[PDB]
Amino acid sequence: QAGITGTWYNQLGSTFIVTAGADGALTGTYESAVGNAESRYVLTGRYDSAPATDGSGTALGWTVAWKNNYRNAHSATTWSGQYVGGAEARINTQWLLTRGTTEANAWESTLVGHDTFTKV
Amino acid sequence: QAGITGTWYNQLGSTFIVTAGADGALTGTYESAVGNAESRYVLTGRYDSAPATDGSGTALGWTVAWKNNYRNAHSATTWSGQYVGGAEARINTQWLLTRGTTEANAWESTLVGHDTFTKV
Amino acid sequence: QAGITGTWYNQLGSTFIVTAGADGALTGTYESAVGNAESRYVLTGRYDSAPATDGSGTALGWTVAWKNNYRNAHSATTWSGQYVGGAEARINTQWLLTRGTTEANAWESTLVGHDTFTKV
Amino acid sequence: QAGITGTWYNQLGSTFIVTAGADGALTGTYESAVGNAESRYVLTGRYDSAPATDGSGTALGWTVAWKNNYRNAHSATTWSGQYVGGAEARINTQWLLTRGTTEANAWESTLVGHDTFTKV
Repeated sequence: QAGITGTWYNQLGSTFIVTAGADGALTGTYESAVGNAESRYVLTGRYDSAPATDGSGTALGWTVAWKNNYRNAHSATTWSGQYVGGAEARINTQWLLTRGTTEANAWESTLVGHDTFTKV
Repeated sequence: QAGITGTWYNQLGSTFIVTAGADGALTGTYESAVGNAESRYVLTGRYDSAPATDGSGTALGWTVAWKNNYRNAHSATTWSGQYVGGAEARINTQWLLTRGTTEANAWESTLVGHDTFTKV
Repeated sequence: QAGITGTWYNQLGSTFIVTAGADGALTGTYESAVGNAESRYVLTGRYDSAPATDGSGTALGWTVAWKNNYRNAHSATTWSGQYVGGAEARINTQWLLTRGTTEANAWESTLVGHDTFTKV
Repeated sequence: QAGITGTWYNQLGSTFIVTAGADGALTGTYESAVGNAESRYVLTGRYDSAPATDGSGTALGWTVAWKNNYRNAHSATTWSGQYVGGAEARINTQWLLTRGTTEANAWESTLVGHDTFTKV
């Protein structure tokens, strides 16, 4: 909970500001250093509030809808990954970015990638 | 908002109960008809509250952490897709399921699939 | 081998013409009914030539580089899925389409989707 | 073609031995440093033999069916990514691993990840 709460940065220089609730909630803001996006976007998600004690990571995910007071890309990213604690704590994610499309372009609606978040 | 709020079922017979907030919030419960899961799990997500008017779908996503009062799979799914309105309304998604793992099994942490939700 | 060899069509009306070799090879041509593509493109892949006998599908995959004598999209799709035999035989796939990009756009290089191939 | 042909290693210590044909063919062997696998497995794939000259990567992909003379995992991985030339040449991929399953487990058939291959 303390492990997760705070400010994370990924390999692109994006900024992930999250609070982890005792009830498994993730709340905060995301700022992308790339694409048609600016300023902060609301995020919400979930994480495993009672993780395995066997040295496994803590599963979590979250969503950003790329609508704020500045821009609307008509799109949503979800990140699915795990928090790894210790010396150099990481969130290792894979993400799906779905654009809103016509049924004609639905085949090309979704980008896939991977982001690694660190504290520094 | 009305379009999205309610009870959806996917091709597996899973049950997705969501409220769409005027502010872009998605809140509700998920019940999987498959895997090591039972009863309802909390979900949260986001959707584009001001979608394009050009016949495009409405981008959205959401997260479930597979922890409730019955089971803890130490895992999280995110669904990323779009709501398509009209006669037979659909949510078309792709999803990432991340297990918590040791760094040794991190390569095999994430399942990927696709779910289609309908109202019936 | 007989199961797989022949002409398949996906939900988009694309045409997948494949021969399965006794040695696990997949060879043929792909024709996309969508995107910046025309005519046939070479495909190669692999499949499990000795599948489980327990009613499981047969794992397989294949690649198309979107270069032929007509167009070069500077991109490659791989499909990963399984052949399901019987009355209505299917190839159920998920696919990754990677464009060639600058390191600046590498984050947006890859589309993800799902295709279902049938014989009809 | 020269750029691609040779021996690559990913972050797991797996060994990707490939020849790039003038006609866009990729042929070779894969050895996984992880999972239920041993020794070399046949791979085939495709790459863009006439890439953009604007500093973009070269799109490519390839398939391994996890059957050789030692083991049969009844599964196939496809890697989709791009070759980046220059000082520290890379193949940056995302991959889909499909197991053969019953229709009952088809939802959990596919793992997704990302591998980075370097020359050293």
